[PDB]
Amino acid sequence: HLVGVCYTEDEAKALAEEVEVQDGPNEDGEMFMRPGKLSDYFPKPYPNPEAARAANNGALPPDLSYIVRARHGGEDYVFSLLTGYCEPPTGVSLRE
Amino acid sequence: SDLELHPPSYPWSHRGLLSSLDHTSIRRGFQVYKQVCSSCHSMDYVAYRHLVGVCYTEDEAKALAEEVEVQDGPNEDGEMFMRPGKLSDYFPKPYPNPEAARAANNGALPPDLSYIVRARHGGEDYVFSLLTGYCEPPTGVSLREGLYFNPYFPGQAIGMAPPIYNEVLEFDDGTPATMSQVAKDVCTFLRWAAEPEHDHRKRMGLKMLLMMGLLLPLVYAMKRHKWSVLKSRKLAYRPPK
Amino acid sequence: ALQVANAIIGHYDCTYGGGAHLSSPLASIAATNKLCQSFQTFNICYADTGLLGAHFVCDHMSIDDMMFVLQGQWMRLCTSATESEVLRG
Amino acid sequence: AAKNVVSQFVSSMSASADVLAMSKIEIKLSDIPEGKNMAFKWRGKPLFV
Amino acid sequence: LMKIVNNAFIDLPAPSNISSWWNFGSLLGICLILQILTGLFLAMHYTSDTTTAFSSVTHICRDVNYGWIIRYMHANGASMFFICLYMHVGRGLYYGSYTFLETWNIGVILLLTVMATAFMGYVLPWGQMSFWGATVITNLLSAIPYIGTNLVEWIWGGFSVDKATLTRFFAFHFILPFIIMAIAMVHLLFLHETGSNNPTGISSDVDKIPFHPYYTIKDILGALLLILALMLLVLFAPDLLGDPDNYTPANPLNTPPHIKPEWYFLFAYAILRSIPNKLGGVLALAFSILILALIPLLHTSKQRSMMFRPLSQCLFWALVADLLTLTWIGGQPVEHPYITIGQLASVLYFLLILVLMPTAGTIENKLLKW
Amino acid sequence: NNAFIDLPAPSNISSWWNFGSLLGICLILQILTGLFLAMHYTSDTTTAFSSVTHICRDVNYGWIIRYMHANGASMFFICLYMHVGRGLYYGSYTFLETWNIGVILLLTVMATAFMGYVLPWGQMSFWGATVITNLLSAIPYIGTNLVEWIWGGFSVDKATLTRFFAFHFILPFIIMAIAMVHLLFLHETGSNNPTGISSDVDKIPFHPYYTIKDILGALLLILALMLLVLFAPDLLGDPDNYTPANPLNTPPHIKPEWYFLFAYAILRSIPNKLGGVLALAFSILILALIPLLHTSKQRSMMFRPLSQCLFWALVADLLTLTWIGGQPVEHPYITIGQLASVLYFLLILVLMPTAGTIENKLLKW
Amino acid sequence: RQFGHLTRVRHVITYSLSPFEQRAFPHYFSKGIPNVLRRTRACILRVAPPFVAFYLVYTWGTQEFEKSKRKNPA
Amino acid sequence: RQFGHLTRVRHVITYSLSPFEQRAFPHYFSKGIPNVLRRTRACILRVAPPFVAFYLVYTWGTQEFEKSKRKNP
Amino acid sequence: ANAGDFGGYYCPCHGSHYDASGRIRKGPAPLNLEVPSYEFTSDDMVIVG
Ligand code: HEC
Ligand code: HEM
Ligand code: HEM
Ligand code: HEM
Ligand code: HEM
Ligand SMILES: CCCCCCO[C@@H]1O[C@H](CO)[C@@H](O)[C@H](O)[C@H]1O
Repeated sequence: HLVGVCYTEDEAKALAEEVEVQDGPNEDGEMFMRPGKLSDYFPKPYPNPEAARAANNGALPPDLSYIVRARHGGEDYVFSLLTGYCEPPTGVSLRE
Repeated sequence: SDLELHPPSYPWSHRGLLSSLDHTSIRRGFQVYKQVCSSCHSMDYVAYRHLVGVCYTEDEAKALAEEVEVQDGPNEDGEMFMRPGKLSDYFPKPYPNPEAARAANNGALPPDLSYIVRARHGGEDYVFSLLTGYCEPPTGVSLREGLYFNPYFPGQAIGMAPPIYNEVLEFDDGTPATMSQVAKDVCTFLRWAAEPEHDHRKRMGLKMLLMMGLLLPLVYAMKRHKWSVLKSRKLAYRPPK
Repeated sequence: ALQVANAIIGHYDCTYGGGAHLSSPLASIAATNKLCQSFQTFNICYADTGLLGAHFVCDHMSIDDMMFVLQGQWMRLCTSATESEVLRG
Repeated sequence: AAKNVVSQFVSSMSASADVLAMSKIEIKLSDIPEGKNMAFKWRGKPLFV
Repeated sequence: LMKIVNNAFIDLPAPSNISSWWNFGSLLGICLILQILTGLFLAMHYTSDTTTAFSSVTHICRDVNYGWIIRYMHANGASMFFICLYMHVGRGLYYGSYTFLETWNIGVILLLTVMATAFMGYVLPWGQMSFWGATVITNLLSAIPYIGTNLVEWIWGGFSVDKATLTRFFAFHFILPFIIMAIAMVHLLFLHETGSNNPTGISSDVDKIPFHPYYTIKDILGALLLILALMLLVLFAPDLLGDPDNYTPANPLNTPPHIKPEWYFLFAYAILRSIPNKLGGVLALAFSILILALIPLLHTSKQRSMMFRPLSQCLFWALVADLLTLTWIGGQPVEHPYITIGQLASVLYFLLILVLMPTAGTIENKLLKW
Repeated sequence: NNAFIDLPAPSNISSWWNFGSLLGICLILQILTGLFLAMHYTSDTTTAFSSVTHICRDVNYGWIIRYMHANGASMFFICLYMHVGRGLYYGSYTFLETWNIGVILLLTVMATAFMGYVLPWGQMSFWGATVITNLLSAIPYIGTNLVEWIWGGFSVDKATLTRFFAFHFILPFIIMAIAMVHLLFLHETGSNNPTGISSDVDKIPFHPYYTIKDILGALLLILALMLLVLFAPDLLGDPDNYTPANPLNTPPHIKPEWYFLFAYAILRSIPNKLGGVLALAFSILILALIPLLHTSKQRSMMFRPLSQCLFWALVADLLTLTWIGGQPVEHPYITIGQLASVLYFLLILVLMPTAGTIENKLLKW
Repeated sequence: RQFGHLTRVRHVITYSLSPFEQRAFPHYFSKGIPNVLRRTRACILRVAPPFVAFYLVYTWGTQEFEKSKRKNPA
Repeated sequence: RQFGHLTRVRHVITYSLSPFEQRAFPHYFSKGIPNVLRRTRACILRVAPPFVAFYLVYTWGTQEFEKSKRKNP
Repeated sequence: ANAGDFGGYYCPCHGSHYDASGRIRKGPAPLNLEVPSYEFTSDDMVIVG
């Protein structure tokens, strides 16, 4: 999807190869790893949401493919959130 | 070779038009699949719950399901784990994928058996004949290692070694486990596996025949009643002259 | 009673002055819709039997309608004759 | 005949056999801190502990 | 609300003498409604993704309440549909009903649409026959010069039959029956302009009777017999008219060695198989069906029906026997002597229709001195 | 011909009469884009949402067909509401058969759009399927049974999604057949006109006068549709449906599609289950009562000042209810919505029939 | 096409009985069988031959096929 | 309903010009604007008020809502 | 959970407020949230169903 959008076909090809993805089964009935290719989707950081929540103190990082269309304010919201962290106001105490 | 040997017709007790399956035979047949065939053949469309009220009670089926461990998860740590089986679980697959199955069987693929009887011309007549028909290669025929001669298999060279023989298993009811008996029961079980609606469609078929035996002549009587006005009508031509 | 019933349905012919306003539904429909030239109910008696019915004269395209309304009227009298139409008869 | 036929069709729309296969659920209580409402998916719906 | 229900049924004038051969029109209407009703209910549980299509069908037959009866009623109903279609067409040819040109030609369109519809439905369970049937039949279009191959890939949504194919076929199979229903209503409207033909081929205006109650009760009796035939198949032999190979999931790497078409396509398959040329076989196939549109122009007899025509009757049954021969040949391997029997049967089919029957017609005219 | 070409039409029907043909076009548009989407959509809960993103990202022009279908549904409702409003204002409802079939058409389109919205299986899809089917649970004794029967289980799940695809697929064709019947009854009388007075003394042929006017109208409909598709495809949609369905969590600010907001406001205003469902049903079914509530000696509202004022009050009230439906169930919205809900039924059942009688009096008849 | 506008008929009388006054199956077997036999005989020579031919071609071809699949000592 | 069978009309004469002999936009602005203004004015008192009411209820309710969400309304 | 005027639950669909007992306190819901069958077993576990 990046080809002809923000990277050339070769650059995207090189980007895909920077990661390893699972494929298979091979003739022995087993799965194996290989360099990524253009048809591969971006690697997931966790196998499932449970593992994600576990890795993030119980919170679930949502998938980002549609985050801008899935939030009122879209990028105005996302930009504001990313650049808007600040100290809690006096009287507010957050759980760890 | 390209020569074909077709299977004869065995007098299965479920062969008749209004004949149901023998459920004690289904039950023993399941023991055969379980004890003998399941290590190489999957049966992906049958679950333990399907056995309830067919050949096992609900508790027996539960106990049967608990004899195996099945994968479940993720748990709260995002990991998969094993647990005893339950009624809703499908029969365990012997291999994760067809490639692995082939690897474990000299390259041959044991097909899934859920529909084997409906997926083969001759059905159980074919399967029974295949299981009980292994024999020595005839003179002039030499098979590669890994293959067995079986006159009923297309080409006569099959990748499956004779799977049953006398006493290959012991039945819960003490039935003598001769090769032919084991073959007959597993085939009955396979018929049920491929067609669980078997007994119900025949019971319905009986009701359909009886209802038609009643409705057809009655509607026909209604047809003749109305039509009698026309069938007995008389015409006369009286032109002026 | 059959004579009373027959008087309710009545008779009719194209020269009747009544028209659309005739009491008999058959005569009224017949006149407004021009279903027939004429009709008459009848009760022909014999010793132990007879013919109870009606006769009508109409255009070739009005027979089915005439029959429909005539029978509907017999049926209505069987199940729904009113005191007032019966007094009229 | 119509009664049977019609009811068989209507019946095909009711919960299929696989959907009816229910069981119990075990829940580890030491994982639910005081003040917390934990939600689990059970027998098709949310189960609050 | 009354009229056109209605004067279009209740007081519809009908010949006093139409026989049981005239029952197939209403039986086709019933087969269509049956397919639509069982079809919708199956569609409530069927999923068109290649990973789950075959599975969803077994789920219907194993776990959905009465799913098995609805499924086998749909499968066998398609067979009943064709039995009736062929009886209906045969009646028309024998009695000269084709002289009702509009009704007849719409009928030819109906036959083609039902064939296309049944084809696509068969692909849905994604078994072996489903997959290779999709492959072969769509490829008939590849015989079209210049764009043939492009048309095929466009239909497939790719370079081979795959997910895109199965998903659009579910959509096509879903809507086509309703289009067939609208076309059939037009079929009937044109028929109503003339009313029905009868076994004698002679105008029946001097002896009409109302459709109700005479044919309403006769049609009900016919409907009961259709249901008996259907249910004998569904309840006592649901797989008799089916193919064991479709109980095997689709395998794109292997075409079954004894692959053969659904029985109602066997005669046409035999004809195509008899010509050792790609385009030639495709044209012969197309023509084996489209020739029905030519029958009216080939009518030579001074009489409408074959009832009073001995020679034409003999040729008519030879045509039926020939179609039976082609059906048998279509089920046999492409080996000797079947290859020659099939070629002769294929030639005989076109010869009877294009030459022998028109000729019998003229000879009979001469024998009657007109 | 004579069903189109030489069809007699009033010389004075206005643009308000263009919505019937526009509804026909919305229906054709939905059917065409719908079939093409159905060629790539899969109804299994594991793949429904995915297949929709696949349509929008990889199917050639899949995105435009999809957003044309989504926004087409919105245009369908805009036109439906304009069409009904024209009918009430001009007394077109006196064509009883045509009108009542129209009411059936409105309910069927509503049911149809509801089921389509469930297909992408996003959050709104799932909770909409949950809530709306549950309306049936208000039916005494058997309500819950009806819901589980519709669902194919004890909760919205796979069985539900699969049958909804089938229902959504066929219903529009049924709507098309019902619409043809709608037109056939209309043809028995021909059209009403802004004056409410018979136009038999001044009829003109439908072609070329209204064929060209309908085409101009069709062009304006397409402009409105494409402004939405090409410049603001998500404006009339809900961000929450870009989130896959989650059976364990109902979004905190969940709200219905905009064209259902007025009815949702009415149901929400009543703190009783059966009462809310009855008010919802009645807010639509009351359309069937309009003919019986007509008291004016005149057919149209063109010459009726008081009736016109109450008509616009009803439109303003529906606008109020639409706004309230988009707000949280908090003060003072709870009370404004209750007043608006009461005002809705009061205008239709009491104030308008009364204005009709007063106007008659003022004209001395 | 409607009754009343089909065609012209003159001098034809038709006599009929109510279905309630008559039997629905008069001489069903006594006269029905003879009529079935007659109808069967009248058509057999036109219907049967082609099918007999099919039977002959069918049996001949099937046999010829089997024969060709065996014992070819060379 | 077909032309020829709609209703009875007597003594009415109608004069018309071919569309090719006349302008499609005669006095479009010179007479169109005055007519639009007239039509707009003739209806405004019947159409606008209810919407003004909506506006007032809308602004009042929205403000009342915000005010209620803070410490010192 | 933890929303509404009773620190119990708040249903966002049509504004039903429940308390921490799952009882309906305000809004259109007619009944208290269903209480399923369950039994506290060994450990710190509960089996529901
Ligand atoms: C593994 C050690 C096996 C056991 C145990 C049994 N079967 Fe098997 N079977 C096996 C293989 C690898 C194959 C493939 C053979 C080939 O050459 O393709 C088979 C095949 C079958 C078949 C299918 C035959 C066909 O027509 O294709 C059947 C019907 C069959 N096997 C049945 C079967 C039954 C019922 C068994 C338990 C009694 C059984 N097999 C055991 C491998 C193994
Ligand atoms: C979905 C398919 C079809 C339906 C539903 C259908 C239905 C009907 C009906 C209801 C009738 C009147 C009753 C009768 O005579 O049978 C009829 C008549 C007729 N049909 Fe069809 N038909 C179908 C297919 C065809 C085909 C494939 C042909 C021929 C190529 C055809 C040719 C005719 C003709 C010519 C008549 C006139 C019969 C006569 O009066 O002799 N039909 N059909
Ligand atoms: C002219 C009418 C129809 C014909 C001839 C027809 C024919 C077929 C055939 C031959 C099959 C394969 C059956 C098999 O599994 O062996 C099939 C499958 C299917 N058809 Fe139809 N069909 C018709 C109408 C419909 C309609 C209207 C729908 C749905 C709205 C439908 C839905 C399906 C479904 C879901 C399948 C897949 C499940 C199955 O294989 O049984 N069909 N159809
Ligand atoms: C799929 C939805 C619908 C379609 C396709 C449709 C189409 C039409 C068409 C083509 C016309 C003629 C043009 C016009 O005057 O607008 C018409 C007129 C009319 N429709 Fe509809 N309609 C639909 C829904 C409805 C609804 C929901 C109502 C009202 C509850 C309704 C009530 C009427 C009435 C009363 C007329 C006569 C209008 C007059 O002559 O003044 N329609 N409709
Ligand atoms: C009265 C006409 C119709 C209406 C009002 C309508 C409305 C809708 C609505 C509101 C959605 C949700 C759109 C979204 O946000 O994604 C939808 C989805 C869909 N509709 Fe329709 N629809 C109509 C006709 C049809 C027809 C005839 C088909 C197919 C034969 C169809 C196929 C689809 C499919 C497959 C989807 C799912 C993909 C998507 O969400 O875009 N629709 N429809
Ligand atoms: C009504 C009786 C017709 C003859 C039934 C035979 O039917 C045929 O059986 C074969 C297997 O033997 C199948 O492979 C084939 O598809 C099927 O059409």
